[PDB]
Amino acid sequence: FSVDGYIRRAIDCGFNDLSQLHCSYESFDVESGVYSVSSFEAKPSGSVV
Amino acid sequence: GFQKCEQLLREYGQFCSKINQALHGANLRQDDSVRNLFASVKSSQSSP
Amino acid sequence: FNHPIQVDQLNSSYFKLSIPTNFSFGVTQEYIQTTIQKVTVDCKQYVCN
Amino acid sequence: DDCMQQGPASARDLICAQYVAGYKVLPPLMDVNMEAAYTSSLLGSIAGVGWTAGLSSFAAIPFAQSIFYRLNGVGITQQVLSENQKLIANKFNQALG
Amino acid sequence: VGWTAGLSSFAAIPFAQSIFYRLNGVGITQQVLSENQKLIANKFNQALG
Amino acid sequence: IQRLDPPEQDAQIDRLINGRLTTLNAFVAQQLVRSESAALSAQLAKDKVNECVKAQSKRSGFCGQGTHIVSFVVNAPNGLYFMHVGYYPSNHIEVVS
Amino acid sequence: NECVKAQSKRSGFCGQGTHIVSFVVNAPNGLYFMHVGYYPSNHIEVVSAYGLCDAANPTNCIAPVNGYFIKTEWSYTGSSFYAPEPITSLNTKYVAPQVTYQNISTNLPPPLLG
Ligand SMILES: *[C@@H]1O[C@H](CO)[C@@H](O[C@@H]2O[C@H](CO)[C@@H](O[C@@H]3O[C@H](CO)[C@@H](O)[C@H](O[C@H]4O[C@H](CO)[C@@H](O)[C@H](O)[C@@H]4O)[C@@H]3O)[C@H](O)[C@H]2NC(C)=O)[C@H](O)[C@H]1NC(C)=O
Ligand SMILES: *[C@@H]1O[C@H](CO)[C@@H](O)[C@H](O)[C@H]1NC(C)=O
Ligand SMILES: *[C@@H]1O[C@H](CO)[C@@H](O)[C@H](O)[C@H]1NC(C)=O
Repeated sequence: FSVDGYIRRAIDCGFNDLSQLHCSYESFDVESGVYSVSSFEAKPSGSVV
Repeated sequence: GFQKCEQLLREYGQFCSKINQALHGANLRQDDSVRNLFASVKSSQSSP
Repeated sequence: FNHPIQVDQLNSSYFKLSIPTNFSFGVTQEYIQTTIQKVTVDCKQYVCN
Repeated sequence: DDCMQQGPASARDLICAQYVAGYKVLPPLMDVNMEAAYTSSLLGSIAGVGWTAGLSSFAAIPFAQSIFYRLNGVGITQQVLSENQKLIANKFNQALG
Repeated sequence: VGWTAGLSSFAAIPFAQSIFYRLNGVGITQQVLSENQKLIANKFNQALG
Repeated sequence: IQRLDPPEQDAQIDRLINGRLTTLNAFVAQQLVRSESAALSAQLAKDKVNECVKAQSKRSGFCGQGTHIVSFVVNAPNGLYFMHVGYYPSNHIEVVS
Repeated sequence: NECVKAQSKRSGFCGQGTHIVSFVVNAPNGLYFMHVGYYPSNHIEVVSAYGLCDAANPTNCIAPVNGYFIKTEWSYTGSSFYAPEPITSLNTKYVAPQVTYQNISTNLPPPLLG
């Protein structure tokens, strides 16, 4: 949010791993490093009953 | 000693096992600390 | 209680010296932890699955 | 038994609480006499252990003689220590007294 | 490295030679170390063995 | 249990359980902290016996204040009590050297 | 830095006994130290002097260096191992006279033969 309140820049927190990193620090500026982020989830390709 | 509570306590997993084991370990550490310290204060030779 | 070798003091201008006549070598083994296993947690997954 | 026959020493007695709350204070690894034995034998080793090179031999020398070597080793000359032996013992005794 | 004054120079001396200096420095005379060199090496070897 | 039936009784008991579980966790965590602390501290006592009691120390401020001469150790309620006898200078004068 | 790269004079810091040499290898979560110490045995009691003075020249006195003056007349032994050897200028130092030093009038050791 700018001083005048408008949103000019944003991050989609679920887009990729780097986006997840910025959202976890609530910042567009994060330090260099190696960070753990959410795992790539496996999704069901079917069901058994 | 209330059986109704114990029934509910079981829903928290092995809670008391963790409490007992943690304190047991801490208490052993204290005995090892003492045994080690006194082994080192102990003189090999001394005058009466 | 394991008593130390007792060496008396002399009531003279001399002193009693207790001195080894034999020796051995021995190895004191010591372990010093320097690290712990490094762990990260996918908190969001851990809690909500 | 003491907490049944006599009861709590005062309000908030944390020792009698052991058998009420469900906790127990355990005794130490060593009793008093053994701990005393270790510091007693340590005392008797001071004069003859701190003296020369190596940790392997023991010189059973008088405590007083050890002190004069300890003082000489920090910059007080032997002529001074010899002249003031009674003064030194008195000052030492005041420090402990 | 353990041998003399300063941390800046390195004396590439035999291990055995270093041990005899280490022993001399703790109160074992050179006449003893010279006479018992094989005994010392054997006792050392027993300690590590 | 005397006042409530199961659907409400469980909720009230559960409050006491969570409170007491929290207390026990806090207790254990502090015993682990205090135990670790004491264990570290036991090493420090070991070093002081070897450095100050069994030897004259040349380390300023490690044993007592002033110049170390001799130390003594006795037992204390939860550890060791050190009495470090030091040499304390006074009446300094200035000379040309 | 204290035990491996140097010989330590700190009692009980490295291993037990008198430290000679230490070695280090890696361990699962740290380092494993192997401190080789010198362990004395079979101690005997002997009579020792604090120092020796020339009876004819009371201000000429010697003290042992890293060892002791023991009776056998007087001989020197290294502090960690009983092995009497002659008193020489290599195992003594000249010191100021003390009331506890012995007055030697006969078989004086070389350092006192003025
Ligand atoms: C080996 O020879 C030495 C040298 O002779 C010998 O040591 C000397 O012993 C005499 C005693 O026999 C010491 O003299 C006095 O001893 C009394 C003891 O009560 C002291 O109180 C005296 O001190 C006063 O007088 C001094 C001046 O003379 C003052 O400076 C002092 O402040 C006091 O007022 C005095 O010490 C003599 O001092 C020592 N010599 C030395 C260098 O210390 C030694 O005993 C002989 N060895 C053996 C085994 O016999
Ligand atoms: C023997 O010991 C007593 C103290 O018990 C002391 O007064 C006396 O001077 C000593 N004798 C000698 C030769 O030192
Ligand atoms: C020294 O001790 C060892 C046992 O530790 C023994 O075998 C050896 O004979 C002893 N040497 C002497 C001179 O006593």
